[PDB]
Amino acid sequence: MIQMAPPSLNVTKDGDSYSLRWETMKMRYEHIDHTFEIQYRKDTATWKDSKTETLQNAHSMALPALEPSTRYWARVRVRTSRTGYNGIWSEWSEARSWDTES
Repeated sequence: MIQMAPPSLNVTKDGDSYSLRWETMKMRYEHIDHTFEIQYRKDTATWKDSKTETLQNAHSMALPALEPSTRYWARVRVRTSRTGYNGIWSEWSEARSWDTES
Protein backbone atom coordinates (compact mmCIF):
# COMPACT_ATOMS: atom_id res chain seq x y z
CA MET A 1 0.00 0.00 0.00
CA ILE A 2 1.39 3.37 -1.09
CA GLN A 3 1.36 6.54 1.01
CA MET A 4 -0.98 9.54 0.83
CA ALA A 5 -3.50 9.99 -1.99
CA PRO A 6 -3.72 12.60 -4.80
CA PRO A 7 -6.68 15.04 -4.52
CA SER A 8 -9.65 15.15 -6.88
CA LEU A 9 -8.56 16.82 -10.11
CA ASN A 10 -11.18 18.52 -12.29
CA VAL A 11 -11.09 21.22 -14.95
CA THR A 12 -13.57 24.10 -15.03
CA LYS A 13 -13.95 26.47 -17.94
CA ASP A 14 -15.24 30.03 -17.66
CA GLY A 15 -15.31 31.06 -21.31
CA ASP A 16 -13.10 28.78 -23.42
CA SER A 17 -10.22 29.13 -20.96
CA TYR A 18 -10.05 26.04 -18.74
CA SER A 19 -8.64 25.73 -15.22
CA LEU A 20 -7.79 22.93 -12.79
CA ARG A 21 -9.44 22.42 -9.40
CA TRP A 22 -7.82 20.04 -6.93
CA GLU A 23 -8.82 19.77 -3.27
CA THR A 24 -6.61 17.94 -0.77
CA MET A 25 -8.07 16.29 2.33
CA LYS A 26 -5.72 13.37 2.97
CA MET A 27 -3.27 15.40 5.04
CA ARG A 28 -5.06 17.48 7.70
CA TYR A 29 -1.64 17.70 9.37
CA GLU A 30 -0.68 21.37 9.72
CA HIS A 31 0.20 24.54 7.82
CA ILE A 32 2.15 22.54 5.25
CA ASP A 33 3.18 23.91 1.85
CA HIS A 34 2.27 20.80 -0.13
CA THR A 35 3.75 21.13 -3.62
CA PHE A 36 1.63 20.22 -6.64
CA GLU A 37 3.31 18.93 -9.81
CA ILE A 38 0.92 19.75 -12.65
CA GLN A 39 1.09 17.76 -15.88
CA TYR A 40 -1.35 18.45 -18.74
CA ARG A 41 -0.95 16.44 -21.95
CA LYS A 42 -3.35 15.76 -24.83
CA ASP A 43 -4.93 13.04 -26.95
CA THR A 44 -2.79 14.18 -29.90
CA ALA A 45 0.57 14.23 -28.12
CA THR A 46 2.14 12.24 -25.28
CA TRP A 47 2.57 12.76 -21.54
CA LYS A 48 6.23 13.44 -22.30
CA ASP A 49 5.19 16.38 -24.49
CA SER A 50 2.96 17.73 -21.72
CA LYS A 51 4.05 20.62 -19.50
CA THR A 52 5.34 20.19 -15.95
CA GLU A 53 3.87 23.06 -13.95
CA THR A 54 4.89 23.54 -10.33
CA LEU A 55 1.85 24.41 -8.23
CA GLN A 56 3.24 25.35 -4.81
CA ASN A 57 0.63 25.62 -2.05
CA ALA A 58 -1.89 26.16 -4.85
CA HIS A 59 -5.33 24.62 -5.33
CA SER A 60 -5.78 25.16 -9.07
CA MET A 61 -4.14 26.37 -12.27
CA ALA A 62 -5.02 28.43 -15.34
CA LEU A 63 -4.35 26.04 -18.25
CA PRO A 64 -2.93 28.60 -20.72
CA ALA A 65 -1.06 26.45 -23.24
CA LEU A 66 -4.00 24.44 -24.57
CA GLU A 67 -5.60 23.87 -27.97
CA PRO A 68 -9.19 23.54 -29.31
CA SER A 69 -10.41 20.20 -30.65
CA THR A 70 -7.89 18.41 -28.43
CA ARG A 71 -8.44 15.97 -25.57
CA TYR A 72 -6.26 17.37 -22.80
CA TRP A 73 -5.24 14.74 -20.24
CA ALA A 74 -3.92 16.39 -17.09
CA ARG A 75 -3.00 15.24 -13.59
CA VAL A 76 -1.67 16.50 -10.27
CA ARG A 77 1.18 15.33 -8.05
CA VAL A 78 0.84 16.14 -4.35
CA ARG A 79 3.92 15.66 -2.17
CA THR A 80 4.54 16.60 1.48
CA SER A 81 6.58 19.80 1.65
CA ARG A 82 6.71 19.79 5.45
CA THR A 83 9.97 21.77 5.41
CA GLY A 84 11.81 19.03 7.28
CA TYR A 85 10.29 16.12 5.37
CA ASN A 86 12.24 13.56 3.34
CA GLY A 87 11.42 13.98 -0.37
CA ILE A 88 8.70 11.59 -1.51
CA TRP A 89 5.60 12.15 -3.65
CA SER A 90 2.13 10.83 -4.47
CA GLU A 91 1.05 8.31 -7.11
CA TRP A 92 -0.09 10.98 -9.57
CA SER A 93 -3.75 12.01 -9.42
CA GLU A 94 -6.13 10.08 -11.68
CA ALA A 95 -5.61 11.54 -15.15
CA ARG A 96 -8.51 13.62 -16.45
CA SER A 97 -9.42 14.23 -20.10
CA TRP A 98 -11.43 17.28 -21.14
CA ASP A 99 -12.44 18.63 -24.56
CA THR A 100 -11.42 22.14 -25.60
CA GLU A 101 -14.28 22.43 -28.11
CA SER A 102 -13.80 24.72 -31.11
